[PDB]
Amino acid sequence: NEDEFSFKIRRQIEKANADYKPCSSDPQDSDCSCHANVLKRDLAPYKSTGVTRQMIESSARYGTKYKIYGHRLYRDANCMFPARCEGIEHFLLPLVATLPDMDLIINTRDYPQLNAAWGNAAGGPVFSFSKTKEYRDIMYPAWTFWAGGPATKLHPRGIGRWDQMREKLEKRAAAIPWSQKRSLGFFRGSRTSDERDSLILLSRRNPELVEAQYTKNQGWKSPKDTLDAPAADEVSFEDHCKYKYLFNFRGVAASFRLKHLFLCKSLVFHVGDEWQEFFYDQLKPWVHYVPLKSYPSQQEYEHILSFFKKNDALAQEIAQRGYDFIWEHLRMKDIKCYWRKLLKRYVKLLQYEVKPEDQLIYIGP
Amino acid sequence: GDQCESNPCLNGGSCKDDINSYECWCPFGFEGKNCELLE
Ligand SMILES: O=c1ccn([C@@H]2O[C@H](COP(=O)(O)OP(=O)(O)O)[C@@H](O)[C@H]2O)c(=O)[nH]1
Repeated sequence: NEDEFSFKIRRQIEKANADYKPCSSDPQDSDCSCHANVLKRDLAPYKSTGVTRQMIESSARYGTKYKIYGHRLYRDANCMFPARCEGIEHFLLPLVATLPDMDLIINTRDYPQLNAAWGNAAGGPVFSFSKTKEYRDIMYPAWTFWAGGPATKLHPRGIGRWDQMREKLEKRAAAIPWSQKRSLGFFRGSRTSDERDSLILLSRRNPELVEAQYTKNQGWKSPKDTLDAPAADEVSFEDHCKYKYLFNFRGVAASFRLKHLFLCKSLVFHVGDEWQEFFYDQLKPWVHYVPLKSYPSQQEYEHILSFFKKNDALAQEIAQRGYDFIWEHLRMKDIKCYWRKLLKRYVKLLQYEVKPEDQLIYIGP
Repeated sequence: GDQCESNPCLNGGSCKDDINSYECWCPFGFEGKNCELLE
């Protein structure tokens, strides 16, 4: 029973690692190619026809209009999420001097907007942080790499400053080496998706295997939102690092939690394979993390944790590779260069002339 | 709507979901749509 399970997983590991090619020829990825597959795929559906002014005007209703016009940034007066706009503008602004004219419909909402099961009213192009195959949205690096992520008690201005977070988690991972970390599954987060429920219920049944509890978010309504338990306290990112086995789940769309877990040098269990950020394509199951299908059972959790607990070196190897991947290929420079490369390739698709719009406010620089 | 779930209200603010958008209640000292500005 335990043996059939082991064979399957080790089989999946060996197969994954043998087929694994690094995302760039050298670790420095000098020409910003690591995540290029994603930006190619996202832009591809526009490659032949290109982008009509009508398409831009058609899509404006799905996000915040940004305009680069003659090395200045213009935007709708009304940002739906101002702190998210701030995050995005941190990256746009330094590129605006060296970049041609373009209109950008940037959706700052959690969920993507262009359902490819609708259309062609959902033809785009619209930029979103997160998508699945169901959506035509073009992924961009989320605002939170600089600013405007979820506001919590420990981060009242919004989770941001990924540059600073990298250094803080690097220090903490060095401080709590593999053999020191607790041998328990850990999760602390809110009920943004019921995919999260079985881990929390397992934790309650078996706290000695899993420490997982629901916090309260700002959308709280009934005690159902914590499955009838008192809301737990927030736990800092750096305090996640004292657990070997860290769980990540989708929320409304992808979660900003994921990237943080890797920098703990803990083993990451990533649940579901649908919801993406731009950098997930290069995170490989079994190479950088343990994949679990959506809606894991309590029995699945028991089997997988039991396996890695009895196969420690294998656990630490995967953890170490995930750490290294995020360390080396999710630097600020990777974020900045992805942005640059995406905008350059996109502007080439426009089949119209970008002209000023007086109702837009000047952003910078 | 479910906009409030991602905690869009900064600096101790609280959130209410409409059907369309959302709205922040900001504590005295903070201002703006997301409580991001100093009062
Ligand atoms: O105790 C906690 C709870 C949440 N978060 C972070 O706060 C954000 C919002 O988490 P939540 O689970 O509320 O929603 P999600 O964005 O995962 O749907 C994520 O980046 C989490 O990693 C945290 O650091 N500590």
